[PDB]
Amino acid sequence: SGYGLPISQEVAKELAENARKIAAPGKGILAADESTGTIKKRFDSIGVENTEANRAFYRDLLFSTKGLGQYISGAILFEETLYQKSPSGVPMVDLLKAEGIIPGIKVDKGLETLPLTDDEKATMGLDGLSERCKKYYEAGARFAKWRAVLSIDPAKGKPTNLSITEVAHGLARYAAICQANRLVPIVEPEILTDGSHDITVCAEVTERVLAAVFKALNDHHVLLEGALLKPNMVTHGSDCPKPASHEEIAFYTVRSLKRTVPPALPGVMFLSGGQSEEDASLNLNEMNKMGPHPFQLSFSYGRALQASCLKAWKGVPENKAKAQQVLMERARANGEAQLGKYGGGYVY
Amino acid sequence: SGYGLPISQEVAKELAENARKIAAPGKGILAADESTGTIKKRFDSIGVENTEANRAFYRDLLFSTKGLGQYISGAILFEETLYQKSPSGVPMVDLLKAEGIIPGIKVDKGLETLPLTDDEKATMGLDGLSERCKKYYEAGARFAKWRAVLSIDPAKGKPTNLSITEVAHGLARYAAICQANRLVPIVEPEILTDGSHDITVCAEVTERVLAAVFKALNDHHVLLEGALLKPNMVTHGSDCPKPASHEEIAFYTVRSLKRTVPPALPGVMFLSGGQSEEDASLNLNEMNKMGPHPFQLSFSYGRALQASCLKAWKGVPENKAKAQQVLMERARANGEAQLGKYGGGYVY
Amino acid sequence: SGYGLPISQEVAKELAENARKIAAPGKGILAADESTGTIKKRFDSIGVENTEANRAFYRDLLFSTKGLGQYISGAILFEETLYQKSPSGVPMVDLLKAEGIIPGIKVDKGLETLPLTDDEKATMGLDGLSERCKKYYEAGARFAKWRAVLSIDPAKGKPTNLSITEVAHGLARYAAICQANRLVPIVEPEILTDGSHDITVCAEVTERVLAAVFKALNDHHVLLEGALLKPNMVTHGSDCPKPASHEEIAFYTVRSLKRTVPPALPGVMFLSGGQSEEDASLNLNEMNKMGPHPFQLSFSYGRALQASCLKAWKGVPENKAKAQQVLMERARANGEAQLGKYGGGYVY
Amino acid sequence: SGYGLPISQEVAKELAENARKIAAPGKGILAADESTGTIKKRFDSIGVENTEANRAFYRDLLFSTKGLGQYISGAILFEETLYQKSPSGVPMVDLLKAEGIIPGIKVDKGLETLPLTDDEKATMGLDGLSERCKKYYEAGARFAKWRAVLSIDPAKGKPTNLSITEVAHGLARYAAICQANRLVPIVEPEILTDGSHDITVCAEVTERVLAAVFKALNDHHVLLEGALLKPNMVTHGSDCPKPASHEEIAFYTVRSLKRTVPPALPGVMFLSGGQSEEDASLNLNEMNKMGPHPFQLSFSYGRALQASCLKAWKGVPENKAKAQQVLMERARANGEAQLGKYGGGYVY
Repeated sequence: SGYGLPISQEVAKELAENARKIAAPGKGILAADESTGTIKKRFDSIGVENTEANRAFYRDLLFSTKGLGQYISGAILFEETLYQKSPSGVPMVDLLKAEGIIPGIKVDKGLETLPLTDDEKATMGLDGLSERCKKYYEAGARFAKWRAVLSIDPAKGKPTNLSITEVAHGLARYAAICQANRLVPIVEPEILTDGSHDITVCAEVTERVLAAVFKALNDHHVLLEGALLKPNMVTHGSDCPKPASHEEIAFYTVRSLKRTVPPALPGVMFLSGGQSEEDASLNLNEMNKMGPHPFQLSFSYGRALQASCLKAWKGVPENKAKAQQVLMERARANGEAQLGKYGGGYVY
Repeated sequence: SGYGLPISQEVAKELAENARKIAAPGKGILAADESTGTIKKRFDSIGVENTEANRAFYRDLLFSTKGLGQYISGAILFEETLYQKSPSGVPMVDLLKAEGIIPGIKVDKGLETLPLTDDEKATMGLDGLSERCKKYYEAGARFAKWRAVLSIDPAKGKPTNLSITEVAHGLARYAAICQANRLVPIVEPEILTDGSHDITVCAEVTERVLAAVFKALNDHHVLLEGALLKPNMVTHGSDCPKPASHEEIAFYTVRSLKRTVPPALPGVMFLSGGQSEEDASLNLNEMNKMGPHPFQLSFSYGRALQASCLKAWKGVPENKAKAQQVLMERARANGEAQLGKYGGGYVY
Repeated sequence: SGYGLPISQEVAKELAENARKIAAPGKGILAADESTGTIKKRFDSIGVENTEANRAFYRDLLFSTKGLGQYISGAILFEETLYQKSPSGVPMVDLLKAEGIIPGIKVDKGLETLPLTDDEKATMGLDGLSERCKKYYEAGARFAKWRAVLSIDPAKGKPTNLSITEVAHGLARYAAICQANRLVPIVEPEILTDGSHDITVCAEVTERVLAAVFKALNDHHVLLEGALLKPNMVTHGSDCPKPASHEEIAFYTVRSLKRTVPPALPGVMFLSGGQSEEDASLNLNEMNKMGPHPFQLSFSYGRALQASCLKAWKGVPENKAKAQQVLMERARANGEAQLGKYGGGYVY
Repeated sequence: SGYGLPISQEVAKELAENARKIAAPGKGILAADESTGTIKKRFDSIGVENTEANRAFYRDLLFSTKGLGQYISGAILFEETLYQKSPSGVPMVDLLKAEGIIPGIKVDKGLETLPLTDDEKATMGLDGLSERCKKYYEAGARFAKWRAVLSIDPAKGKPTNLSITEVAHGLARYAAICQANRLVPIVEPEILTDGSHDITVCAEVTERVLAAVFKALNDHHVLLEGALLKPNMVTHGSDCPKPASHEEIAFYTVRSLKRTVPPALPGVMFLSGGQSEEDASLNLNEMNKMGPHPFQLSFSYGRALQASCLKAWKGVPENKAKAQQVLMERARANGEAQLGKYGGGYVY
């Protein structure tokens, strides 16, 4: 009396099976769900005009990379791309299927300031979400992503209680709606690196946020077995002149997770934030030298997989082979890092 | 450090002044915000076809009633009506302004089941809400309404914790967004009368829900001075063969409010739910014989103001004068009831 | 199913009747519950040795003051005094009864630091409390007092979430246990004036704390009708060179209460903290010029009633008449202030 | 700003080292902390008079069992026993030390009904706890135990929100106080088997309770690395005519833990409740066939280790050797079960 109705065994099985496929050993996620605007920025850094045609060429360049599925279990898409065709006319989802890569879809509607906070953000998107999920499933998506953002600012008391409460509520609602529609939800509570705080401050805040997030997931009847977490690694703030060592980042990151995340969750797929391609790989590798772990520790990387690919492509289609080569180099690096085998390229 | 930024004094003053105008002595709200579909039902009960033209005729019939503003402080509109013209071509908002009635706008997007509950409902509508509020203010609205719904079912543990938490969260977010856009939010947590429960059960549940709602309003930095509450009266369930006496309903309703509602809130504008026109008036009157109170106890009635008006109109335009006469009779009854002067027509 | 069992009507009636007697117009509480140690301090300020005999002489001096019950509704006692005799051999409780003053009893066991906080305090005393309440009732007490303490320090994030949560939990448990044993609980969440913060900061913190306290009282099934609140007034911090004006203190204090305290509570009996005898009276008077209010605004004063009495007594028993004269002068001042009739001696 | 002060590294290290020693592979806890009264019952079942002398004989019989430390990592004592001598005059703690068994101490003060609940229980004992912990550490204890109790009753909505909130608060305060005094806290939220509910109902309730408990531990800055959990196994209610199979009990128990318990916790030491000696062993064994796990799954058994020992002793001192033999048989069975090697004697 008063508890959650039981989830459909058939639905739960599909979700858990797909979450484990996504969190497969030696593999991770390619985050290619840059919005129309976010991608304008990238394309600018190489002097390419943000036409549909160019976005389609580039997503094709990414997803038609031969052998990518050896290292990439899933790809997060923007809505445009989920329903797009490559220049050659092949649906993007069909390129993914041919490599055995699972399509995923970004489903949040972005950020809005919480009234009477100092620019702290709510994530919007619950309205119509259930119906969007149904359509996206029919289109071939099997997982979803919703990004929430928090800031650290000791002087301003950020993240405030209202920020944390809102982030947790939105994530939990989103996750339960996804699971009702047969999509594995990636739960992304990103604590931004902005500021001059120490790694120990990041650790404290991450622990408080994740404790709140997982309590809310429980309150909303979210099946952990069919969900994934996409958190920040625990690091110094980005205004620190010294970056924390890989050993330190690995230690505090793993500690923060083991202190808060129940082990029924199958996978933790880190965001890379502002990290270099090489740091993102080495930090993950260092965590998986500390293994074995109670959940898979892996990656969901955008820039950390794409930065060099883009710089090599330059908008020039004859640079397509070289660009896919460097994507593969980074996919391989991060797949090896998942296993603690990348060769380069206790505090309570 | 970590508290709500202070609200603009200029914005707060406008909100508080408008909330007090709405909760004016001897006056209340006419709820005329029936959706396209909800109004189909009413129109059916008198054999009228739900054309735009008929909706416009009827809303015109309501709002052009001469002298209505003696008893009606505000009118909640559906979006269609806010931007509609009367048959004669006069904007609906201009009919309201001529009587000195403040226009209000329904801003929720209706109900959706919470995953893995027994059909318990979340209220949707936060996405785009801030931008809608801006447009609605420019169109002449000065207050808003968002309806959440809860059910009593002892056998099923309803309302569940998740239901109450969701209702409170949605209301608090909605209220803070309204106030950021210069709209007075009406906070409507409606506990449905469905079921066979006693009035004392309704009292317990209402108290728990309102305690949760007002804690969440505080958490979200909602200005009580510039808000209104629209709760159910406390009554027996609708499957009870005996309705509670007016004295009983008045006693438990006032008790539930005084136990939970801080007195900085200017007004409590009751919904009538399924009550007869006469019960709705007599119940309010009985509460205001128990005065004076720490907040204004008044009405926000739809059917309880319109039922006879509609039955008298019948779709026939020559019945327009008679229909407006009975609307006035009910507006007067409820204005007098607000004052505890309607003449008919302690337990811990 | 799952709600609080109903309180005994007979018990509830007694509690509500006694709370209203305590919060009687033109009257307030004399706080004379200084512990053995706290009183050592006072006695030191006039060169008196803290013998039992002297404590008994002084409490006798206080409670045998002729006509004190005109202005004093109740007296909070320390346990020693509840079971003590005057030098002449008359039980202290019998001196109170002769003036029609209701005996009350301090029941907390003092403060202990919350582990891993910066010296933030839990209030101890729940163990054996129910049994102590029974004994104290048999001894003649009809109300109780439990003091919790919070600090403001923006730089340290005080009061922290853990501090507020603990204060609210302890107060709510204590209050429900009192009411189960026929004692009216005085709920005292004291926010200390320590620091250099502005009155607006005190207002914000007081509102957050009281919102949390009253939510917890509701959660624990506390009957507001049979309880009293003893909060700090809202003021500048004690390290401010300029004290806030009486008008300001009255405005923010009343505002903070109306924003958080449900009006079923019969009385708010302010603590005076470090205020002068005259400020404590003038601040209360100023609040009751702003009346009428939804609850009685009155006093529960220790030093603000006793400071001059003590200075006049000096330990010399021939100074007993003069000492009782000045106690009466202050009792009268504060009784008149309760009515907004003491003659001296909107921001959102 | 506003977070927990960091725990002493030296204190944390001791706690984590001792918790891991207690949760050692192939070992578990002997719960011998029966109060004066609880032990009267046991002694009655074999016609022994509850003298101090007999309690001392029996605790001596238990703790002087040769080779017990092969299977027993720790022993929970009642306060009497911690400061007691064996008949031969050897301190009980010295018998434990000789086998390398760590002494632990029960520190709660038992149960009291929460006002206006249907006999739902708060655990008392926080007052003086910090000072008791200091004394107990000096006496040789290195871990503590605090028992909270919850009931399942769907018809009554048990466990109610107030019950769960209280249990979590008391456990978290107790745990943080222990850790401040260098004692490893065993966190025991026992959900009683009373009633006719299914194992799936027990699973739901256990998950809700543990989610609340671990959120509160986080809120109170409890170091999971230096704590232990002592939960009920997940089973049918005791009024069920069919007991769940060992495979079922193992499945739902492990599931409930992996869904709620962060893996930084070193050990889960089950209580046996009303289970037979053999069921308690077989259920644990079945869980550790499902290994390896993210935390040690082991035992903290009273009756399940002592029932036969007592029946064999009978109060007769010549039966002492036989009694210790059967204690050893059960210690061995449960040590082997910890390893998934006892030989007898997915649903979402």
